[PDB]
Amino acid sequence: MKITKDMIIADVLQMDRGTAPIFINNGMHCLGCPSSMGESIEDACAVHGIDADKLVKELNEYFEKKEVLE
Repeated sequence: MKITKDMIIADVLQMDRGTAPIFINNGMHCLGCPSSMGESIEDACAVHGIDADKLVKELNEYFEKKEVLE
């Protein structure tokens, strides 16, 4: 599986709930708002000036680890 920054944060959470600590790792604020859950990774990142490039990489690596473990 290959995650992109255009993907929705809430939608990535649908692929795996364990992705939340990764968003939190990069400085995301989990709150009932579009600019955190509803919008795309890049969109929410731009708001808080978060490094979506690193965040997305960690999201990918995470899933691609599971594709080996499972």
